[PDB]
Amino acid sequence: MICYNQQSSQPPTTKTCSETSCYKKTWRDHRGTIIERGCGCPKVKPGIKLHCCRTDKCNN
Amino acid sequence: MICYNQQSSQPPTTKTCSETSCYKKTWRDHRGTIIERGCGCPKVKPGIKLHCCRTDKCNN
Amino acid sequence: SVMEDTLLSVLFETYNPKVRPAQTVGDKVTVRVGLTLTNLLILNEKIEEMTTNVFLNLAWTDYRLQWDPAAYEGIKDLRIPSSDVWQPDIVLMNNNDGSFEITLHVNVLVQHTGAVSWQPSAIYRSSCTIKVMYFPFDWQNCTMVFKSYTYDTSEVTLQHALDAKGEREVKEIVINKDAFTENGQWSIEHKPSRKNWRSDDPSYEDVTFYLIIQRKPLFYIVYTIIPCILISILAILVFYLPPDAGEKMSLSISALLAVTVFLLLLADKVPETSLSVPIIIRYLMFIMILVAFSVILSVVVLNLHHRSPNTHTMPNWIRQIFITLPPLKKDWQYVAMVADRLFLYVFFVICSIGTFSIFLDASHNVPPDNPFA
Amino acid sequence: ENEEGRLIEKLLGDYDKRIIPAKTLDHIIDVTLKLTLTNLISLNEKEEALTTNVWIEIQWNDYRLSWNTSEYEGIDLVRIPSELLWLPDVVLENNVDGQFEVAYYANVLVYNDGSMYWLPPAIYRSTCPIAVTYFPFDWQNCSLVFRSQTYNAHEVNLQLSAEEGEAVEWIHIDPEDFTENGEWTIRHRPAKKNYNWQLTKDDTDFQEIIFFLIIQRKPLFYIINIIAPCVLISSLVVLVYFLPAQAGGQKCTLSISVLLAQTIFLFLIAQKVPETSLNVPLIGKYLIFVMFVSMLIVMNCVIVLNVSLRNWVLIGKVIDKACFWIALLLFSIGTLAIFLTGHFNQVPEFPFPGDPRKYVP
Amino acid sequence: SEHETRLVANLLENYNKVIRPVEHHTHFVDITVGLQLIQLISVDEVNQIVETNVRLRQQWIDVRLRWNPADYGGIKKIRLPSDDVWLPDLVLYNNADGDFAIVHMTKLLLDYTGKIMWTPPAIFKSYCEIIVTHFPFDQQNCTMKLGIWTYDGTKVSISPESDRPDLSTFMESGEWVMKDYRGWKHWVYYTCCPDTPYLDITYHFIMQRIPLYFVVNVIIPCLLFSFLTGLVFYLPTDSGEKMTLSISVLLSLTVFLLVIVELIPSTSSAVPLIGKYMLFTMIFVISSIIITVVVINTHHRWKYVAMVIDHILLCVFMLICIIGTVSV
Amino acid sequence: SEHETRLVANLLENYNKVIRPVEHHTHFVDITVGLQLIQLISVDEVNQIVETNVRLRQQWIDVRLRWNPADYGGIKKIRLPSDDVWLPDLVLYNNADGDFAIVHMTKLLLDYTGKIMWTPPAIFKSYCEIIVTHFPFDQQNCTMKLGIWTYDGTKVSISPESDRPDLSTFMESGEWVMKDYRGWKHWVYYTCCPDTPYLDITYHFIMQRIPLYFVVNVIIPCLLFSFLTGLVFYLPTDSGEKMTLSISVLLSLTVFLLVIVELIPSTSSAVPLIGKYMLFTMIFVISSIIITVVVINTHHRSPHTMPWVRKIFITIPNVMEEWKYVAMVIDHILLCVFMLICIIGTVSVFAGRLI
Amino acid sequence: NEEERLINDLLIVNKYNKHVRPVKHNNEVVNIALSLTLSNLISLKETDETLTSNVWMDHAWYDHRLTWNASEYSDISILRLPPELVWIPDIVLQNNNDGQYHVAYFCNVLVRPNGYVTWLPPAIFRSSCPINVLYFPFDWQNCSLKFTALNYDANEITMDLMTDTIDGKDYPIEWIIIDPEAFTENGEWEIIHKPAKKNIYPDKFPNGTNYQDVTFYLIIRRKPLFYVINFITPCVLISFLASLAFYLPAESGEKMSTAISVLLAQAVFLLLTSQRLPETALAVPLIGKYLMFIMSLVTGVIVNCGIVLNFHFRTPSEVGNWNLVGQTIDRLSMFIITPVMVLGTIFIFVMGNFNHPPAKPFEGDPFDYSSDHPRC
Ligand SMILES: *[C@@H]1O[C@H](CO)[C@@H](O[C@@H]2O[C@H](CO)[C@@H](O[C@@H]3O[C@H](CO[C@H]4O[C@H](CO[C@H]5O[C@H](CO)[C@@H](O)[C@H](O)[C@@H]5O)[C@@H](O)[C@H](O)[C@@H]4O)[C@@H](O)[C@H](O)[C@H]3NC(C)=O)[C@H](O)[C@H]2NC(C)=O)[C@H](O)[C@H]1NC(C)=O
Ligand SMILES: *[C@@H]1O[C@H](CO)[C@@H](O[C@@H]2O[C@H](CO)[C@@H](O)[C@H](O)[C@H]2NC(C)=O)[C@H](O)[C@H]1NC(C)=O
Ligand SMILES: *[C@@H]1O[C@H](CO)[C@@H](O[C@@H]2O[C@H](CO)[C@@H](O)[C@H](O)[C@H]2NC(C)=O)[C@H](O)[C@H]1NC(C)=O
Ligand SMILES: *[C@@H]1O[C@H](CO)[C@@H](O)[C@H](O)[C@H]1NC(C)=O
Repeated sequence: MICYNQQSSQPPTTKTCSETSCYKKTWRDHRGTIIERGCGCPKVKPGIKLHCCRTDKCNN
Repeated sequence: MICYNQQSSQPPTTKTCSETSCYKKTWRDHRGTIIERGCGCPKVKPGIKLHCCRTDKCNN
Repeated sequence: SVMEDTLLSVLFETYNPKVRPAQTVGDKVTVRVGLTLTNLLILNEKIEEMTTNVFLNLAWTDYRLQWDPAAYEGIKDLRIPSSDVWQPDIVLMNNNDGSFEITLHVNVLVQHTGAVSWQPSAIYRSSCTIKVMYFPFDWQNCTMVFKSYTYDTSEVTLQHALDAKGEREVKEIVINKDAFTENGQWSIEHKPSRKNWRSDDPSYEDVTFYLIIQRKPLFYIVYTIIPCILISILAILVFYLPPDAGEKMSLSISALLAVTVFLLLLADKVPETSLSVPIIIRYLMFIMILVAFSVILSVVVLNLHHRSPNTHTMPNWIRQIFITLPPLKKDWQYVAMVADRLFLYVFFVICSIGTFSIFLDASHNVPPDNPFA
Repeated sequence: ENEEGRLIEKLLGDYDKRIIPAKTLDHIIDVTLKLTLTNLISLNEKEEALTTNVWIEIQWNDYRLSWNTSEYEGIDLVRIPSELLWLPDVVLENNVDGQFEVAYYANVLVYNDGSMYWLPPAIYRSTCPIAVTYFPFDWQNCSLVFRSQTYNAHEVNLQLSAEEGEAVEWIHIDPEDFTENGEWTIRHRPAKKNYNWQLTKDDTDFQEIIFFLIIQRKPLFYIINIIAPCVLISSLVVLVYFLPAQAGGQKCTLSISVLLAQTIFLFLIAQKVPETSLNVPLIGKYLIFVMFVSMLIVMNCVIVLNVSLRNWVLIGKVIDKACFWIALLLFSIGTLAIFLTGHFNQVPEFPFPGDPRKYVP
Repeated sequence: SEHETRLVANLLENYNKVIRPVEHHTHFVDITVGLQLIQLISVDEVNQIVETNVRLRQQWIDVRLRWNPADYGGIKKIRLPSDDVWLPDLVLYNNADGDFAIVHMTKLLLDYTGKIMWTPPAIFKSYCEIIVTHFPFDQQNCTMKLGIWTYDGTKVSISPESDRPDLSTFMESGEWVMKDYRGWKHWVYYTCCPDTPYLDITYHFIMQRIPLYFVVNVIIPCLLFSFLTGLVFYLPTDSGEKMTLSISVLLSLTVFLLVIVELIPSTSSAVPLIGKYMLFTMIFVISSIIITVVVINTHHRWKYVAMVIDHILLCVFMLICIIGTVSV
Repeated sequence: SEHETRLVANLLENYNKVIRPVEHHTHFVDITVGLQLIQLISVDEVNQIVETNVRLRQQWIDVRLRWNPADYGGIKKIRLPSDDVWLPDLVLYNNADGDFAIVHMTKLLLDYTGKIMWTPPAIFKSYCEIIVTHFPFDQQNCTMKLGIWTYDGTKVSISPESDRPDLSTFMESGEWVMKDYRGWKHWVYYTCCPDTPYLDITYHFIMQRIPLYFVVNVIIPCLLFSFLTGLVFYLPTDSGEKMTLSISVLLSLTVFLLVIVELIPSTSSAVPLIGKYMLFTMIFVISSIIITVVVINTHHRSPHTMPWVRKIFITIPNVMEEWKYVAMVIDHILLCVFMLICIIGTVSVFAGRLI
Repeated sequence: NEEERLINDLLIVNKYNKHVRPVKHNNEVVNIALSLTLSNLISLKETDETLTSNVWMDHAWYDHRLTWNASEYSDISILRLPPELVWIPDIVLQNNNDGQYHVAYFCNVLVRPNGYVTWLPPAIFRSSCPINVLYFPFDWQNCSLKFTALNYDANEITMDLMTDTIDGKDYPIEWIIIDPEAFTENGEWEIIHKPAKKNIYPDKFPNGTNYQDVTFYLIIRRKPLFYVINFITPCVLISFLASLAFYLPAESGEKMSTAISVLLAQAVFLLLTSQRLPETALAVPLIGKYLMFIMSLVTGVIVNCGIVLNFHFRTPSEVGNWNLVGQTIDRLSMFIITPVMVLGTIFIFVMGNFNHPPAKPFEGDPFDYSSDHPRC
């Protein structure tokens, strides 16, 4: 399964992984907003939005 | 009877009292060596050398 | 702005804040001292100390910092940092710790006429005597004195502050209702302000702010009075139990152990001042002595109950008096019961009268309407 | 006119306090320091911190601050404030808080030949692990580590002061103006220069001067308030064997009330023992043992009551008498052995076990 | 030395500590950050604060502080104070109530090539996530996060000098053991700004609480009272000591609850093993009281059935006490 | 004032604050140091420290700070900040955990003749000498030693301003009462230095604790427990009730031991009077436990036969089932002797320091 | 390094004065926008009513003097200057127990070519905030941090709120910013509402330091787990034993012992809870109300079983009749009082347990002040 592993608005970058899920994690801190991308989709602290997905390259 | 009432290396001085003994109390502090002289002799804290002497002009 | 910079450069060309302002040699600078009490933090009596957060109003006229606003783009006042302008050393004198000077150095406000204003906030920890003899049902005077540490009455003349619209002086600690939090255990009844002199010292003068505050004892009332009342109820009940149950000492000494437990509870919260005994400690000791006498009299009752003709012979005086008050062993239990009922009535009278007298003495303690200040 | 003004203005002119006073390269500033303890303020085992008031003196040489006494009206000693001169940054490294430096920055006494005599008093919250094995009958071996904070062994040479030609390898104590802490007595007080051979000549941690303080607690407050009350109260569990085993004999309440009093003593000792989890305190071991003894007392009372109220009462009394001696002997030998072990714990008569010297004037 | 005086004078004639020491403002100042653990002052579970004594090793190159040793007598190292040069403002991103930056000056070593070696001490009070679930047999993995407060990655970059902190001079805590300790450098990018990295370093220490103080202070008496409370059932009901023994061991357990509640951390994040075992003992005692009151009621209502009930209850409560003290 | 500004500018032009004010280096600065005890903040015995709020008043003359009042318009007193002139460094020699010197500046008063009038405040945490032997009826005599740190007698000389410390504005402590306060000055010479005196001023205050808090919170419950523990012997053995009363008064006294050790200072220099009394009461209660146990064992004896015991216990009753009678006689004997022991011990433990 | 030339031109060449506020004429106002980032909540221990918390208060103001042309120099887009060289508007926390009014670390600022200065100094603040113990331990505390500008009046500077952008529109930051990833929840306190508000007091005049205010409220609800495990459950169980003491026969004269010992355990629990709350007299704590109710009930239990014991041991000077009378009155008293205790405890502890915060701060304001749904 191929999905983006970049962070925030970097140039796109992909990685191979055995999980059937790929997530986009977005949250805001005292400076700005952070977008985190990777495989699977684990539990997150309250106040963070997550985008569990199943197809290839869907966490853009 | 007469003892010495000087202290340390002061010019010699003499005194008379009702006790028949003298003493020379010498101890070391952070700045030098102190010598205390008079007549009789009392109990002292540890670390001090006494010269309890019964004769006359013996605590020089 | 550029004009403000020009005015600041002109004003501070030859001005040093270490020289007292004086038009003529020997002149006095009238300093107005005021206080706004933001909140009364704590008045713990273990260390005999009161902590307050206050704004200390100051107002003195400095002739060197005056100008013509017509020549400076119509600017009437400036905000100059307090370290660039002379101020009197108006400090707290009766402070428990070593903090004399104001905590926060806000910049001063100077008008074009030379008038200078200063409202520096401070966390002042002042020491004040605690009259612990009606504790906790007490009110504390707990004064707070302000004066210039270095300048005396021959160089400065302290005065009372002025209200917002300034025609008449204010002689009391004013409170900003927008910024004020009640302590929750203290209520500010009187808050006067008065200048003090000393006849022995003609070169002395201060401005003093008092706080006649009366404690709210609900916490102490509940947590000590109510269990003490229950302990008194147990101690008065232990008589009514029958001697044959053989359990009077259990109840009596358990009540005594409980009252010692509350002594342990309260020993932390009572001040360690030996001037006088507070009401609460006197009440605790009264209850403890009452329980001790209950134990002693119940031991007497048990001893009279278990006596037997084979060991004790009835004297004539107890027979007539205890079989007089009601208006061979069976006589012993009867005398035991009569003595028990007499002790019950006697301790009812003693406990009720003592408790009512103590609470009436501690309830007629009210701060005076005139704080004599 | 005070000529000391002329000396100060001449010496401090073109004098930089950020410069090592080395004349050239390969010149090492020999710093001689001796410690004079004034008060042993406290030692709290909860924080594992030792608080003392000490007057450390520091001596060293500065070639830039020497003059000719002949041309300056014959004066040779001048006092210069410490903030205007270069100072060797000797600090107490093993401190619980961040107070590395001295408390009072006293004036520095300069001499004719550029010698220095700085005696700044200081209060140090030094750290030392607590050996709780023999508490409260314990002796603590607490240290005070002094090393230069910035300069290494190639720039300064820390060493002990030399008085009358012999190095003062001890913490100086004023015998007549010193009072005991009241809980701790000072037995040994050696001082030795130490090297960290695991670390090279550089890196500022090679050399150090260590001032030890072997102190033994005075166990008088603990005995009369914790130890003796505990042993006296729990000596009462052997009296359950003389009470009758019937209704009103009333053994179980005695045993359980002595146990609850021991629990109250466990609360009392909870505020005194430290939080170190390396060894069980000796008094803690005794408390656990004596509660176990009370446990045997309670169980034995239970079986005695069961037998005397079933079987027959006389066999119950025989069991009672037989086990009374066992319980009394057990309690006596346990308490005697524990308190003998506590009492026999004494400070070693050598400051360093392998070093034959006494390290005392 | 007069030569070193000439160094200190010349190097600081036109030196601004306000301005970072880089040849061109586009470039970045590279800093190698290192941590040297010394001791653990304390670990506060209720306040979730870990206080430690550390010295922060910082190395970086200054281009404006170069000199030729041959021109100045051959010296190659000086000891300028901190307040005379530029300083990276390394701060704790998870400070609880300590000092964010470093408040100790501790004059820094300066090589002739411009390299600067600064090792100031600090008392880091890092906010620590305390997990009270296996207390006291618990493991702590709370860290300290370091980073440049005002400069970003493309201006001032910090790199760890070693993959793990320095514990060559560590002093044993007495109640904590370091299983592992490492250091990681994090790259974080913001949506505002695709090419502005922000760098930080987190030094995480694994800590094992030594379970001896709480075991001999809190665990032993819980088991002690628990084994007591099941023993009351073997007493005959004829003796009037059943309720006395049972309620008195309950009262001793109450005083023990008092000492525990003043001893163990008061944090309410989760119930620990201490809390679970205390609850188990308390429930055991309460059930013992209730059922043995029923036993006395059976006696004074029957003696044989009361005795056999007492033996059965004794066996059952021995069994459940053992399984409860083994499971927890 | 422009005149005062000009005067301040003139005085502080060539002035140097790191040189003592003497015309010739052989001279000494004459300083008169005096204290003003304002309050006694606290006296903790466990750390053996006394802390008080004072302000030490010292006077000296600075020759190079003089001026002619007629030249400057007539000003005679000026108020330079203390940070820019020469200051003697008086250091509390027995400082425990406070500040050796002062930290507050509190700008001084300067006279036209050069005299300096400087009274800065300071909280002295002076080390104390605590003797806990008659506590709480204890009198303390710990001192407050001051002297110049870096200078000696021949360079900076200090003398007391008044023979006694100034206590005109000393507020009442509330738990201490002061008998005497006194000020002494000592010269010490060293085996070095045959003509170099070293000077200091020692102020000692005789402090007596006000014994009312400890008497009515720590002693009266001890009296009650001591009275009650010996009274169990009046309670007949027939009720299974002696044991509960005696062990429960012991337990209450143990709780009172908890609170007393929470209150009493934890110093271990010597056993205090309160500690001696509580140890006595512990021993008294324990002895009552053993005596009650042996009495109970006597009561429930039953046929072994009763021996001379009946000869003395069935002559003792003549000067005021058989096992119960002898137990009753023994109980009354023990109650009488235990009341006597309790009262005589209570009188004797506090006999002295109260008579 | 063009930074040297830029700093020298800005601060020294132009004669920058840090003690004069940055206005063109002395009639304009300085717009100062504030935010507050709560790094962590340290504690709110109730003895001193302190709210100690590490916060990251963020400033943003315009300084016309700190402007330059980027193209004239090298393309320097961001500049950094220590606070002691630039005009720093000192706002302070008006309510705090300790004497710390300013921020902890006076960190470096960031200034842009247009003069936009941003300052984010970390700070540890120990504010004073009252505590209502009425529903302890199930209570929620509503106490705040109050920030005011005491150096300049509202006629000179204005304390606004930070405004950000999502879709080209500006909306004020009306809440305390919490970093969801970095923030670890406190072990005793749970943050429910974090509203931020700018306060203007019409009572006073603009020419005064106390006319404007920015308040950062914090409504936090305690986690009732420690107290329901070490204070509620054992007390309830021993109260249940006190109630059950009536089911004990009077033949064994040992009921008084059980009742009085339960009362003594109640006294021990009172001792324990007396050191967990401030000496506030506004209202009785729920723990206090429950404890005094249960101790009064246990005293009634003791008195009533004492009545039962006295009735049982009556004599004509037949005894089975008195024994049955005692048993009947004991059963009647149990049936009367046990439901009373059970219902009272249940009612008290469900009344306490029903104390959720009103889910809407500023009751007269429909806005929830939540970061999920901004205003503009
Ligand atoms: C209170 O506590 C203190 C410390 O906490 C106790 O003081 C300790 O006392 C011990 C007994 O004397 C000391 O042990 C002795 O240490 C010395 C010195 O050890 C150092 O040097 C060793 C040798 O280094 C040379 O050789 C190496 C190999 O060739 C070379 O590589 C190197 O460059 C050197 O040339 C080194 O191996 C070691 O690691 C040390 O750095 C030894 O010579 C003795 O053999 C030790 N044993 C004896 C019996 O003397 C111990 O050093 C000392 N600690 C400290 C910190 O000084 C004190 O005794 C306690 N008081 C009590 C218990 O009453
Ligand atoms: C609170 O204390 C102040 C002074 O400590 C009291 O003020 C005195 O009042 C009396 C009676 O009018 C005057 O004779 C004194 O001159 C006042 N000053 C002093 C220094 O004693 C004040 O009366 C006290 N308040 C109350 C309510 O008692
Ligand atoms: C939390 O407390 C704040 C301040 O104490 C409350 O805000 C004020 O509440 C009062 C009471 O009705 C109103 O009159 C004011 O208009 C409110 N605002 C201000 C600025 O004072 C707030 O309502 C409280 N919230 C909760 C949920 O208790
Ligand atoms: C503030 O403005 C009011 C409005 O008229 C005025 O009455 C008052 O005098 C002013 N205060 C100052 C200090 O200028």
